[PDB]
Amino acid sequence: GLMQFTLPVRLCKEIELFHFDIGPFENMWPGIFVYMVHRSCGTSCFELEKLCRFIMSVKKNYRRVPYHNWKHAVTVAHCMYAILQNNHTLFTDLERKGLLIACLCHDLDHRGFSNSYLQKFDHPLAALYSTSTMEQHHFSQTVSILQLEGHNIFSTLSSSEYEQVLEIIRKAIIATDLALYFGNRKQLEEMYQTGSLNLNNQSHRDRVIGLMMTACDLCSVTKLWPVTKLTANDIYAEFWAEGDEMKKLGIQPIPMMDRDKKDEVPQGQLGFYNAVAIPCYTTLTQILPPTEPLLKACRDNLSQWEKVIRGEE
Ligand SMILES: Cc1nc(N2CCCC2)c2ccc(OCC3CC3)cc2n1
Ligand SMILES: [Mg+2]
Ligand SMILES: [Zn+2]
Repeated sequence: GLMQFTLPVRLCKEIELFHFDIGPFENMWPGIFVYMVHRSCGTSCFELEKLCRFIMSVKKNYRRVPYHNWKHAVTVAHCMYAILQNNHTLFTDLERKGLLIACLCHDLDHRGFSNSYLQKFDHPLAALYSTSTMEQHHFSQTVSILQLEGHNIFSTLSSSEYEQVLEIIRKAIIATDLALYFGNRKQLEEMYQTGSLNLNNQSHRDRVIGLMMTACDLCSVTKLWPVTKLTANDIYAEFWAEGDEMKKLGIQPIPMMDRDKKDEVPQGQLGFYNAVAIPCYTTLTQILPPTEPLLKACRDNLSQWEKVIRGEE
């Protein structure tokens, strides 16, 4: 009960900042996550024996893909940690517990292919889950791991508290389906602007947690430019593999997934920042003012991509 995780001084300080990068030492990432749970939630939130066994089974069920890997899991959980730490009093005990776990689990057993590619391939998961295919799978893998012997990190919750947290995790993980983000943010925009947004309305909280999940999932675009630029390589490595697999099914992929159209990446990033990222962190900053550093970092990166296009890099 008296066993705190501590970090070296540089990490202890920078882990509190939105733009923190967890580093290239995989063996420190479990301790980084436990450190964040303990400070976000408490040293009592979970039995350490069970949490450690949970973390290591989750790690094992992430695959060795360029981007949708164990590093992404921990990175997305860190962005959620920064949001929660900058909005201390807005979230319940159950929500702080649920959301760090949802983030760690949100891409379990990802193969590096989109929902689209699964549907065109006619993958069995596309027959089992007609929409949000991978996300329903990620939630399924999360429940599977929670049910392994010694892995039920929620055992100490009441029956109804257990149902509530599993329901937060399910909605949180389904919300990472970017196809759902557009309508979710549009509705949050209207509610915020007509003044009807009400954090005591469960349907509204659900929508705000949804947008936090998009914000954390896209957080590559809110890092310092060298981290953003090097992560873009990993992202495009999966996109180009998917485009290659489209060409194998005899389907010309969209240009974003065609490795013969790498020249178009900088302009593809502009569209993405303007159509997705900036609108996302803008609405997030309206609802949760202390998350403004994410919007500022995102605009800084938009400006860096504008500079790549102007051939200034
Ligand atoms: C061009 C670009 N870049 C992406 N990543 C860069 C950093 C975060 C995600 C994307 C991540 C998901 C994605 O799904 C497709 C969205 C456009 C309708 C598209 C993306 N398109
Ligand atoms: Mg995902
Ligand atoms: Zn993700």
